Amino acid sequence: LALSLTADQMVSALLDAEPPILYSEYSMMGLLTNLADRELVHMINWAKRVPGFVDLTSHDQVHLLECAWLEILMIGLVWRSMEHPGKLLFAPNLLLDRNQGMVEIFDMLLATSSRFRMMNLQGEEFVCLKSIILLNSGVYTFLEEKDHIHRVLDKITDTLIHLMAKAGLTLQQQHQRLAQLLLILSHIRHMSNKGMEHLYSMKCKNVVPSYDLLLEMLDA
Amino acid sequence: SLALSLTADQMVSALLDAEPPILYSEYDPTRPFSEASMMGLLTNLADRELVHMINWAKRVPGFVDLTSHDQVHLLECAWLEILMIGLVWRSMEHPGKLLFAPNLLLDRNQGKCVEGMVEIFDMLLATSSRFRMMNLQGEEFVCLKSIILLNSGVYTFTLKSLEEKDHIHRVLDKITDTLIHLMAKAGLTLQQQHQRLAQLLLILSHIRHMSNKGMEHLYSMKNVVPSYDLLLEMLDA
Ligand SMILES: O=S(=O)([C@H]1C[C@H]2O[C@@H]1C(c1ccc(O)cc1)=C2c1ccc(O)cc1)N1CCc2ccccc21
Ligand SMILES: O=S(=O)([C@H]1C[C@H]2O[C@@H]1C(c1ccc(O)cc1)=C2c1ccc(O)cc1)N1CCc2ccccc21
Repeated sequence: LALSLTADQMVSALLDAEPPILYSEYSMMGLLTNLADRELVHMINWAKRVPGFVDLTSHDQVHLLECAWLEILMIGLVWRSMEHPGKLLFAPNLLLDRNQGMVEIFDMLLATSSRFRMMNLQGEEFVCLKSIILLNSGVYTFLEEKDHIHRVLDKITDTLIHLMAKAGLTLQQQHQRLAQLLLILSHIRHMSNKGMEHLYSMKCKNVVPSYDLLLEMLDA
Repeated sequence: SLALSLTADQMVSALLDAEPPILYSEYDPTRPFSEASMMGLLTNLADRELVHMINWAKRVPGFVDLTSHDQVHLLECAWLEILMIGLVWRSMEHPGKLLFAPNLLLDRNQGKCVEGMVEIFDMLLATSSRFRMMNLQGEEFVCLKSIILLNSGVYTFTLKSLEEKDHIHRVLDKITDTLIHLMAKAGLTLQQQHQRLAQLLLILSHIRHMSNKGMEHLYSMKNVVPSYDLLLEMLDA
């Protein structure tokens, strides 16, 4: 079914699954932990709505989510901050600037947002990229399951190209922009690693959702 | 300043010509290895490979148009990724094993000598199996290795700085064009071309992950990771 979707249907589905922008409830790290915790609940419901994801075993769904959760949070943050040069819009009521920064990661996030601004990243491209993160980040650490995932990934590639072609990009511009978008994903992975190790360095091991947590949330 | 003037065929030929040598490990290490002695062998191999990687980097079209400082920053961010993709390429035809050198072919169970390493060995072996599944070609590999050099550090760099970064993104576009040209000449449909381009670039996120995990281990242990000063000196020599 996922493999029968057109580009317009794929975009429509991902746009409908988009979580809302949440507000901070009001310690910088208290606030961010509580925000992420609330974001995670919406992320599970979002992931179930990504075409092809629920065709996977529950075990494989958890492994993909376990590997991608912080990259997904970060790319959302970068998207929200895109119109606020030099600032990070964690929430509409939590909009931070460097001197409030951790500052090495804070600067990497700002560089990503500047890059999205520079490329005029569009909302329909953003949701395709967040779905690529979900399906790609853990596929190389798991046979028919991994084949299905690559076929779904191929569909999201097709969707990205169709979006660009209808926006009037030439064939050359289409492939160049596809590569530019996917190459930023390597920087998002790097930032998630940096974030993970800093969650560790802070005495915050415990805040990372476990395999069993994600499994139970998926079951719920 | 004519790197952006190369055709696709001239880009591939430059990259193939730039390829570094295959090096050997120690001829007769005591085996079985200990944790300390295996790490010693791997570090010694990586230290010798680094010199040849700087020579290769200097021949990647566009790399020397950058300031020395920006050259080193790219090498600092990419060196382990570059060694790793070379390892995975070497190992493609050896399922279940990692061909560190012609005289150092390690299966999986040997990565267990080192705490934390079998995990990364399993990721490396998965990448080699993915390259095999995709029938990765040598012309594609050298394009990918060059993308890693230019892309991994670009997002962490005045008007000069924006022009350096713009230059990188233009060279990266040229290598994209080259990858597509290779695929179209091979006879792939346009749809297949875009799908394969994506598939190759998505593996680069996995290589970044593996390098991140390995760098963490490196920083945790001597000062094994090459310093800025060392990279600069190798570039100036
Ligand atoms: O540790 S950071 O990397 C933090 C940023 C980011 O990764 C971390 C984190 C997080 C995840 C789960 C938690 O339970 C708590 C925090 C991310 C996030 C991204 C998007 C969101 O929508 C929510 C969260 N870092 C870098 C800059 C910075 C400034 C202040 C404090 C920490 C910090
Ligand atoms: O990433 S590792 O798995 C290991 C394997 C492989 O990457 C590392 C290593 C290496 C590189 C430089 C060194 O100075 C020393 C070792 C490799 C290599 C790859 C390609 C080459 O052409 C040459 C070498 N790693 C890092 C340290 C560590 C501690 C505990 C667990 C795992 C781990």
